[PDB]
Amino acid sequence: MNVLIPGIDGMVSAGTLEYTGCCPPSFADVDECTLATAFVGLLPSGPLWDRPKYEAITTITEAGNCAACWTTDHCPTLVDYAVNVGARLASVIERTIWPAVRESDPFTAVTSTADWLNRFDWVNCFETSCRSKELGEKTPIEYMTDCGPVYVKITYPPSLQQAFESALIKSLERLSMGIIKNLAAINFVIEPLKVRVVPVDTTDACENETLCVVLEKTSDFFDGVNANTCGIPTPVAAYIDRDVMQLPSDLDKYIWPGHMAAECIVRSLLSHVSRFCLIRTEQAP
Amino acid sequence: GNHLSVIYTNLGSCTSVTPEGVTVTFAQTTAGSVNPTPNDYATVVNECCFAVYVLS
Amino acid sequence: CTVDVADRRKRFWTTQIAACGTSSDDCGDCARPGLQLMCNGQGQVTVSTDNYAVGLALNILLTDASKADTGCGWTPGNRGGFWGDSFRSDNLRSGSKIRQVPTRTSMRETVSLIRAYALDDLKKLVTYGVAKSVDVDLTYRGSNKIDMTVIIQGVDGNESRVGLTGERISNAWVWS
Amino acid sequence: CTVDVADRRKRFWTTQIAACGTSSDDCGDCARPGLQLMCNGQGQVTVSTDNYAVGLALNILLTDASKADTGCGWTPGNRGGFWGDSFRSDNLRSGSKIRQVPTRTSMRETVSLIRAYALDDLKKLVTYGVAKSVDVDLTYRGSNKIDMTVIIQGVDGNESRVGLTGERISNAWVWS
Amino acid sequence: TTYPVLPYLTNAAYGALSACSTCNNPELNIQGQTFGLLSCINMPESCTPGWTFGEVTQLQANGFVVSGPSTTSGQGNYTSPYIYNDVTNYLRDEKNRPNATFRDASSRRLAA
Amino acid sequence: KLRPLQVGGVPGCANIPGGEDCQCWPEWTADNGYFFGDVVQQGGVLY
Repeated sequence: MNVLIPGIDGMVSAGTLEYTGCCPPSFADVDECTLATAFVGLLPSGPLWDRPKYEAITTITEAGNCAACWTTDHCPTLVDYAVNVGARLASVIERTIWPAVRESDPFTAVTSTADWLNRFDWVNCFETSCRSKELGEKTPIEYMTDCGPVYVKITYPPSLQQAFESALIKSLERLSMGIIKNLAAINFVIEPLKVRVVPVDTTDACENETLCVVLEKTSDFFDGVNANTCGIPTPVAAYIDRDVMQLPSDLDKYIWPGHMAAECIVRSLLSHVSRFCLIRTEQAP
Repeated sequence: GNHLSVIYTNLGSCTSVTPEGVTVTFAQTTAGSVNPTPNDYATVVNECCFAVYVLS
Repeated sequence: CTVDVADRRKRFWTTQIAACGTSSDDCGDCARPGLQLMCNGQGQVTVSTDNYAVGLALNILLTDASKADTGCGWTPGNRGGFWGDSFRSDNLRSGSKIRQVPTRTSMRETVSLIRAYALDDLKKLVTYGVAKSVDVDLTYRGSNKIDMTVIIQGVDGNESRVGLTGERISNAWVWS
Repeated sequence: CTVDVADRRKRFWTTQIAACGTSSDDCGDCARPGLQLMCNGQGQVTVSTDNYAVGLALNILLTDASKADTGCGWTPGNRGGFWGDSFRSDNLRSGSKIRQVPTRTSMRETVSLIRAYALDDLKKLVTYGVAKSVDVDLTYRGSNKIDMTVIIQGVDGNESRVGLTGERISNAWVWS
Repeated sequence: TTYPVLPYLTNAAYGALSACSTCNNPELNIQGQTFGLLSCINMPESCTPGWTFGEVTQLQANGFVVSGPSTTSGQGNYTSPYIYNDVTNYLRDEKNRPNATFRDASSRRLAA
Repeated sequence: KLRPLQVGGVPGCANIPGGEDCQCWPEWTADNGYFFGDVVQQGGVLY
């Protein structure tokens, strides 16, 4: 007994450590108001700085920007300049350090997903005219013409493409860690794409030709990405209606990018096997 | 008992450690009541000279 | 070219006496110094930049310097001074210590002590190169009242006198 | 981690005043110090470790130190001290010598001698780094009676004062 | 009105410091960041500073002790209160004559 | 980073970041009368 959760090595068992206590305060903590008022502590002390440092009130305007509250008895000094410097500092931290630390990790990147794809050298199998014939007779995005199929480059909506690229990057980062090619590790790798590989056969195979596997959707929603530092990634749908995007009629009714990327990855993983189909099924939400 | 009305929680902000989807609400349902009025210092301490009397 | 005779050096904001108005408290009227905002024809306020030497003298008198090491100690946050003194190169401290006199009876001795402290602190005006002969005239004993008129001797922005004993102050562009 | 601050150093047993109770002898009531055994909820007694500085001061005052060389000499076994002092590296002696005063007339002089001896001995409390300002106030002449009030200035386990003339002693973890 | 700490706790800390520091020094004024610091009280700071400065002076005048935070640490950010004006609640004499003899709480111990 | 919470209030020290809704084409209410060319919003659809 133990209850095992999937891992980069099959089904390991997991656990939890004790709360240690030390974890530097992170981005989420910094606020213009909590450290605009803090910077007033950097000034000297004396009869010139005592009152002004005591009367330092701070308020929030519309667009953040914790400012000082100039009640109708103010006394212009340097204390308000210190409030200003602290507020700035929080602003430049939130616009300069929080990005470029959020973008250095494939599991938190938001605005640099296409760059991460260029790093991972990800090529699509369905988008090239010289595609392999074993990839199907007509892929969901190819429409038919007298002289063969024709692929159509799709321009997915910005939010959907952001979520799809983020999921692809997570799965490519997990795959680059060198999995063993069983079914549990493969499914764990391609899990962010919300697709699972499930065999068709029941009887011990190993004596029959065609050991095929179907792809099955595990959800109708990519887990998105939050640019903010406090919240929850907003989910987006993972599919496209063909008629809404105004695409040619021969294509499938619903086009799933995650399914095509997962099919590419698994057909590349199990290439050395000599006998293996992959029966794709049209899945309506 | 009527001198606790500024509880300092950590639930409605974006500190790095925050259960998302929980909120707190304060009330003061009942309230204080009658207090002792001893007025017997002469008997309890009469020639028992002290330096500082702290009243709580 | 010939236009040259005017320094391109400017002056930053200057603290000013009675910038924020007096404060009556039935013992008298104080000054409550601060920064003076000068308005324009069409909005556009701007901080004033006049009386540079008096500005430094107010910055010096009205800021506590570091306390002296005692066996008693000081609270970590009460020992006066400015951390910015860790970066200056002239090897000096910032502030004054008139409010750190070891009070004693016979107020004549207290007057002499406050004279010594005020003069030692205001000599930093000459050391910085902003005045030349700053001097105080602290004279009274009363009950506790004391008058401490201060003179800040200055120069002009063009050397108009030849054959002086000293050497032109290094910052005679503030006009002292 | 952030809940770090707790010196992992512990304290061993300490001798305590009146641990073994007073001993009336019709001249007064002395203390008879020893080791205090603390009980628990369920058996399991344990020696207490409170009041470290006073324990060291007792171990110093109530242990005879090596006597001085005389012309007649001492019995091989009465010359005071502790052989364990042959192994410490601080080059000091263990014990006190107030019981070795060369008694004389004019008990004021014996008072001064006992003061000198007790202060010389109890300076080792500051020397080892357990106190900072030990001092005695031995003041009486009576017939023979004498009071010898002893003060042992201590500190706390967290430096809460800045800008001291001296230094945090060495062993401020015993709480002094 | 919006004090975070229970009041009798800080009252006891002030009284204990006053009783325990001025034993043989009966002139020491218990006020200031060193001699009048209540180390056993820890507050998180607040966006508004409790007593406004006008009310602080108002209370100073009417023989009231006022405690404030020592360091300016910013919102949240635990701090420690200290005492201004260690004074008694004495402002008029017996014959209604404004006085300042027994104003300082040290003057009272000195008289004793 | 603790924030206050008074008795009747809501956590976070006293300040409200506003709202600014700014609706436009009104919602259909049966009580009010409409003329030719007027606009209503019902079920998120403009009529």
